Amino acid sequence: EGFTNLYQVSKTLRFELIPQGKTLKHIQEQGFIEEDKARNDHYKELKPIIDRIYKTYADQCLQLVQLDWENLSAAIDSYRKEKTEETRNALIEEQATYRNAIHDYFIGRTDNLTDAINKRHAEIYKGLFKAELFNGKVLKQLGTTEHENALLRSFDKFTTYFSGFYENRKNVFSAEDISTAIPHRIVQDNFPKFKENCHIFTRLITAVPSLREHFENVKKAIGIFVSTSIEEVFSFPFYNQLLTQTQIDLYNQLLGGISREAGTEKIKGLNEVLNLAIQKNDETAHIIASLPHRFIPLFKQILSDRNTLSFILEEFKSDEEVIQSFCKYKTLLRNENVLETAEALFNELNSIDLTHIFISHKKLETISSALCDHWDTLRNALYERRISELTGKITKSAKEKVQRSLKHEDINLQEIISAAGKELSEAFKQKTSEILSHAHAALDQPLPTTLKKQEEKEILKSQLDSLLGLYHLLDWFAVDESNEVDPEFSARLTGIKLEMEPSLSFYNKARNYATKKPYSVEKFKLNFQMPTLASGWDVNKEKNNGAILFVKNGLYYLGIMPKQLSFEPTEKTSEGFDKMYYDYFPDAAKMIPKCSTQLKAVTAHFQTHTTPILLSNNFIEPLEITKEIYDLNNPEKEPKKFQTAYAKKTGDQKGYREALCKWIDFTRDFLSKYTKTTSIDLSSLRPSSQYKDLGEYYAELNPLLYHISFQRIAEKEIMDAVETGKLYLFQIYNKDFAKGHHGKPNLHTLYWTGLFSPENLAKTSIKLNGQAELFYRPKSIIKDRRFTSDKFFFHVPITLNYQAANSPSKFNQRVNAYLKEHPETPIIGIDRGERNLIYITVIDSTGKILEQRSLNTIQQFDYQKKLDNREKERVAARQAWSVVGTIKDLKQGYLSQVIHEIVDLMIHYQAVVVLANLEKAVYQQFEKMLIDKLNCLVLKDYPAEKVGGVLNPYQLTDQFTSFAKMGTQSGFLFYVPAPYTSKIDPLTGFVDPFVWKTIKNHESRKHFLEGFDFLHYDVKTGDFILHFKMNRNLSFQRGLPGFMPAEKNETQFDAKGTPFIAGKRIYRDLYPANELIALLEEKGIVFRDGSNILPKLLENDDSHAIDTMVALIRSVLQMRNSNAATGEDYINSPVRDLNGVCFDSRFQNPEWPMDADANGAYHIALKGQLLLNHLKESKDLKLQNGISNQDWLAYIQELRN
RNA sequence: AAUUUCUACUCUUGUAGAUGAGAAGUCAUUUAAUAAGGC
DNA sequence: GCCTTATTAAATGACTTCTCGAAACATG
DNA sequence: CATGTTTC
Repeated sequence: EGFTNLYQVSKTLRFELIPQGKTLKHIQEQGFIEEDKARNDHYKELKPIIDRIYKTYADQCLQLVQLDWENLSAAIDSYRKEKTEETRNALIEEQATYRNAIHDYFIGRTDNLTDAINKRHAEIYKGLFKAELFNGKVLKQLGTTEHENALLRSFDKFTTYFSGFYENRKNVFSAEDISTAIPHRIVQDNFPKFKENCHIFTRLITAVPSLREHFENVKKAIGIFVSTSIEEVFSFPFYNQLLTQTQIDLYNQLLGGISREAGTEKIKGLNEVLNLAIQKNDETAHIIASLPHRFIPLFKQILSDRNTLSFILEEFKSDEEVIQSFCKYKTLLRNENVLETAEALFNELNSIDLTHIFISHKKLETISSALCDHWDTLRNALYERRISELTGKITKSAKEKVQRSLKHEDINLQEIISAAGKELSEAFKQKTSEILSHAHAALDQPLPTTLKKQEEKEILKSQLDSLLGLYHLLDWFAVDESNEVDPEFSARLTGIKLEMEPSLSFYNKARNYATKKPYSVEKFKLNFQMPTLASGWDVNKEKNNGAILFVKNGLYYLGIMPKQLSFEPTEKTSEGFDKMYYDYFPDAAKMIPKCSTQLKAVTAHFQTHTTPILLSNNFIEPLEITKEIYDLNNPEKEPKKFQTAYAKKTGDQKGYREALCKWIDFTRDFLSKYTKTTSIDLSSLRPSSQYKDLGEYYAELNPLLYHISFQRIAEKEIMDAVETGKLYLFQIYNKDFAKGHHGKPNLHTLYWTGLFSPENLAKTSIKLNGQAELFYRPKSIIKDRRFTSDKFFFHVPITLNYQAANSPSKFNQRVNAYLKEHPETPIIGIDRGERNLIYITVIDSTGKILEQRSLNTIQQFDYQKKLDNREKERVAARQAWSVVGTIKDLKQGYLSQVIHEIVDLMIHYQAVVVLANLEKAVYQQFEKMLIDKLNCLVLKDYPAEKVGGVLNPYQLTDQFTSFAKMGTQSGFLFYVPAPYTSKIDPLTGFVDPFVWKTIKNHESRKHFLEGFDFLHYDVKTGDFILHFKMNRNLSFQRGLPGFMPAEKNETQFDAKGTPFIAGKRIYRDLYPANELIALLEEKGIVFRDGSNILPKLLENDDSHAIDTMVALIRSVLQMRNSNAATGEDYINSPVRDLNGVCFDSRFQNPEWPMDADANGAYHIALKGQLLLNHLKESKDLKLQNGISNQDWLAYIQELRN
């Protein structure tokens, strides 16, 4: 062990602040809260405005850019046709090049546009990241109603709020590859999708040129990109035209299509036309089907609202809006009172001549399902009557023409009536009278009040439901005037349909307002009328930040001193609080140059002068600088000399060590001479010449700059200051701090007390950070109480392992050279089984199982059933227009305890944990929180200074930088591929070698049976043996030969005495053996002599008997047999091991997996043994990349045979 | 049925575990409605 | 009844970037 | 000059 203090972790603590004495009253009198929330409100108001600034500028820039994307296209193509570290790097660096080109356009050093406009853009940018935005001078250049500027100097003199915001906006414009940057989105996101789209287009054309023309006029029909050929919109320079959002939109529409007001025919986009073409199911459609069919739409451009040429409804504001406008609509519809004339039309149609009543072909199938048994029944009742009416000889060709004649033509009413009989008629009449009655019902019943509560919403949903149902019913009949219709009928039928369309609009608007989220009050930011509030903690500018701390006998206190004086310390244990004293020097990388080399005066003198310059201000011993140092940190070159990138370009380390050596010497000069840090005793630091890379030096320098001292003040003084109003005191408090709580505390409270413990204050494994904020949340054995009062919340960050390195240096290789050193440690592994969501496993290094568990239920609570009920209730809520609700809190309380004992008997077994890398939200969440808990591990009982305590944590996982860059192995957690863990009998280490999609027709089934050597009956044992050599049936197989070259249905009993049938297989569950005990007696084949049965069935060549035999071999070869109703998930093995045992998980032997999922987890963990046993097998190295199925599959067997 | 907050609890005016916050952005998915089709 | 492709709205969920600062500077 | 702002 000893894995601790490897890399720092930063966490955030939350507390409640309780005002003391007049403090709370003071806030009321000052009304800080109203101004604070008011400023928050104004911030939400102000954001989209300033965002219009950023957006407009980015738009101008991106309009200007035209690049040649071919080099990038090659960099991708050259990535994989064949890909290695070389092609990967080369592509990363050309990605870099294109990114940096766009960013060049942004900052105005690009070579492309003229230098005057370049200067314009640069000036604009430099203005774009600071309070300059609010002055409005920056807005002046770009091409501001009286409201916005009022908000603008509402935040004037306060702008440092938006300080945070500034960074985010820089994150949009950065040239670094970061998902949130525009250049990234253009280079790495959109352009590859574009290029692939060009590919799809080109392949499709070289296969099907007709399609090209279709594409052209599809583009003609959508009206997009009229000036440009279809072949050009798939050229790369067009992707130059694709950088603005408006263009991205238009593109994605030419793929997607335009949809205007509901009920009207939709305009088809390319993807649609392709899909329809495929569903035409001819030779062509077969071809397209073989090719890629679906163009990829581009991602949204950062920061900018999407646009559409399609239709969007007018929003519904509130209750009175929806109900008043709806009620007006319905009372209008009853004022027309031709809901009566709909019934009049249905009686009319059962009276009038029926052949003139026509039904749309599109609606016919829905008709058949509604009024009749199934859709099939009406459509092919029509079919066989139309066939019966065919003349003379009948060709299948004719029957085909029948089918497409039904799909392309409307039907008279007595055609369907006479085809399906009169059972359909009064089915019709019955549904008719129903849909009308319901409609009439909803027209009478009034509308409620407001919609505030659900049942109130329910009558609305129902009424709209039945109105809309009448609309559908009316929508059944043939629209076109081409069809022959009794003029009165069709005339006022289209009349009442026109009457019923606003019900469609009302339905959708109503759904959209109703299903909106309900209002909730939550926390807002308290800065107490200073913009720098709780920026950072230390001494000089506490006066500026107004925030200090206090401790009394274990009580914590946040003091906050809004501005318009000082505090006097005394000896300890005289009636008073101990106040923290903080002195801190933020990271000297940023800072030392700021306070020494980068001063405006230093620069200004140095462009003029060579002669060095001493500076006397905030320096005990005057500190001088020389051209060598100043230009050392400002080369007028891209790389800094002492950082390694310079070392790669310059390839000469001698000079580089000289550079970083004298730079470090300068840092120590400064420190020894700087007012704050001259007092700090640096003796611990190694000789300056020694350090290999500068970053380490900076990390070892930086902790000695953080000191937490403490001094007791007296409580009469600041009782007076509190009751004055000069100082606002809150108790930092939580549940563990109240009273009459002693059970063990929460982990964050241990972080806190331990943070301020005397031993940590001695020297620090944990540190207090700035950036803390204050919060006010208004209200909404009594629960939710904490939300029914107005309360103050305190957010402070802390850091763990301060002394430790910023990022783990080479964590995983050594992290198990620890596993290199003891193969003894067992292996935990995990599968997410569908039957039971989490399943664990623990296997001995020798390969013998220890424990098998399910976590469906923990702490005598089933979380699987609670979840199951919860998501059922969810979808019920969404189809009912009920508030959906959040499952995340439940999910992670469950997974909270799961994490708890997972790491607990990870510890007690001192083992490596192994997970599965690819329903699945629960899994991915699971190992997220697991990785997080193993980045920092603390045990509540342990003493602080002992490893595992609040001062010394365990870290078993490489730092989580992100999920995408995760290698298979992180720290002790090892990722492994899922496949074949699930489906493999453990004893056998055997599978179905083949996909069953290649055994399709009768010839291939015959060949498949001719690949097997023999099939005969064993008289002694009573079961059948089928021998197969893995070198046969190579055309059917999945290409996994593995290692080996080549059940009587009984009533067995488990360890508990429960009966089950041997060899039973499973929706549908049935035994394959007893038919072959029938099938062979149906064909009269003699199997009881041990005779080979296969040549008799193949020489007999019965089609049905051979298909049934292949289906039997199918069912035997399926090991996982599961039916949810029975609760059966089991593994039964088709082959017998060398010990003469057919494994069945229904025997319930604990030495072996109890259910399919248990076997799943079991080989998952065992594969980890295979991996760390491979690098046990090869001396030294670094963990293996991936497992191939072929390498895994072989393995078990030698081990197992 | 009490919480910085979550989940689970109640011999205990509380109990066991968990808990990286804030800001910004993006993507995915569900449901409904609609359009053209497939079965 | 189910499904494909697409558009619209409402919803939840999940991922990815940055900050976690005292002191220099400037504005009036 | 004091303090919000911008810095490296």
